[PDB]
Amino acid sequence: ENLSYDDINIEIVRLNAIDFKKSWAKGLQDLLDAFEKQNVPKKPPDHSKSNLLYQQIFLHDKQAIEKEETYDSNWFPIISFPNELRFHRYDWRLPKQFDV
Amino acid sequence: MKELIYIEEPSILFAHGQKCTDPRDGLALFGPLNQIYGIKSGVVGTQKGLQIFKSYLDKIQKPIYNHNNITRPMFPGFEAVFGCKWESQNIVFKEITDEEIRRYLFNASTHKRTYDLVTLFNDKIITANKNDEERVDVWFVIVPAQFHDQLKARLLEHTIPTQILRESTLAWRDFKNTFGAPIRDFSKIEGHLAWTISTAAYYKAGGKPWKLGDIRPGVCYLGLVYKKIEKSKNPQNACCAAQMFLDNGDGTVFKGEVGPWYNPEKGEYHLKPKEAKALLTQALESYKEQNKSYPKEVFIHARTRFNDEEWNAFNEVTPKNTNLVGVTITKSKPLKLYKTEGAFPIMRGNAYIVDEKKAFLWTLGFVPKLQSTLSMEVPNPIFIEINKGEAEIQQVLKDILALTKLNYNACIYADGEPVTLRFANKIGEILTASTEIKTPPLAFKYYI
RNA sequence: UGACGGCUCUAAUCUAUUAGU
DNA sequence: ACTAATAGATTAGAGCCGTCA
Ligand SMILES: [Mg+2]
Repeated sequence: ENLSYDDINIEIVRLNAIDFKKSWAKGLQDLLDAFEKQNVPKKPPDHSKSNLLYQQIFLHDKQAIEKEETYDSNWFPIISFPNELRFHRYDWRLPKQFDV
Repeated sequence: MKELIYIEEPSILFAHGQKCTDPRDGLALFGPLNQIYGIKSGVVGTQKGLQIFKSYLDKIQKPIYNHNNITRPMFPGFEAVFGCKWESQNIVFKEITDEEIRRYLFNASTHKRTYDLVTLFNDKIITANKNDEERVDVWFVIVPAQFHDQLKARLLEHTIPTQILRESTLAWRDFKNTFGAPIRDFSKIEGHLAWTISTAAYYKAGGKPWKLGDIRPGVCYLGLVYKKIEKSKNPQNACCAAQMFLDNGDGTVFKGEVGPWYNPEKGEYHLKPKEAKALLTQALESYKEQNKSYPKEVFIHARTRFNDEEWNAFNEVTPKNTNLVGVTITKSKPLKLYKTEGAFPIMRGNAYIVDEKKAFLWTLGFVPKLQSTLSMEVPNPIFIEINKGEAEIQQVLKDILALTKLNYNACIYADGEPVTLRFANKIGEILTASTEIKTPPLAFKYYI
């Protein structure tokens, strides 16, 4: 990408296929798609291929969609609370050893 | 009814300066970064262990696939992924005594039997190292009780790499239970176990698979862990510390400042001043010598909260303006969410903010490229907070998410917690087997 | 120790409130 | 001053399971 897209070549300007500044696997996917749509002659896979037909692309299906969704939490809220709490001291309302 | 915040997933580096997400995907795509070919291996143990290890070594050469491959990618041959010559025809083998000099039953003393066994193994290994003429790098010990702690501690003084493998790992096919059924079933993870073993062997041989190059220059990270030692007074000191990513000539420095700064108390955990300043100076001097300059920012991890006078001591350490920011991490807060529809959990990457300080991060969930979940049940998140200092809240979130990939002991897509604390914890238990060592080695390959 | 995660139990300090002296 | 109890809130050790319908 150091060279500008202006001076590519004299007899290639009408053709535009692919660049390779981004990465080296999405480009392979793009070239494979172009060869498929232009119908390059097929080759047998020897019944052992098509396993590579998944990871030959840079990512299988990882993307970033903007669709919104909702989730149900686990907490439960409280709306109303008592205004005040009360306070006292008498020191023999109950036996001392007696529990509360 | 508060919206959540998603953060992107940083990528790792590979050969030819490319990027990818899954380490094994890139490994199958390009491979390692540096080149290593010395894998001359030695094995000690009985005849059955040697035979089964040789069988496994000749089996690993051909590619293998697991039960389902949409999640776990293909495993080609070892020469077809790394590039080396690993063979069973260049192994130096030694035989342990067939009879027992230690009584079979653990009746006399289990501790005594363990010490006797580790003494025998250590003496045999040391005699092999100091007597023979060949050159070896790793050792694959087969085993026919907190054993390996003593062995690693006692072999530390000789600076020899090592690895341990158990007999039950390889012969799961015929290791039937009392009823005739196998105890362990590895018909699903064989490719991944091969991946992990190959990665561990390549790392121990002296080669780094992948590095990092998308970090802010001039910043250094630290971590601390705490463990208990119980001899007479039960004085919890620990302070094993961890590694640090000081900038260099386009590399990833991973050496750790080690040395258990003694803290003499039974309930106090946080820190003491003199040990604090000693630890900070030891951590800083390596950066000072390596970069011939001074850092612009210091980041401190902690697994638990810490007192204030340590910060009073640390304030004077700051040379000119390099303020240190200290954060804490936990591992258990009940906030188990549920997805409104279907039967699917949440995905990792979502973050939740309550204020400028606290934050909830989900590093467990699902990833669409794997089509499955990292956890069995619904995942539970972790909590992060800036205990001391002032910094941008999303900065620490993306940073702690970034450091959840450098797990050199395995090849999982991601891990639950950042490895800075993990490696400190890992070295903690094996360093404390015998603390009679002075100036221990700093490299991270001797310790697993 | 192949490696990861998800769970269970056992114990232990630091606050803050007592009464025996 | 410290040995008895009260509970809430942190903290670390170990020991059991499944392996992704
Ligand atoms: Mg390991």
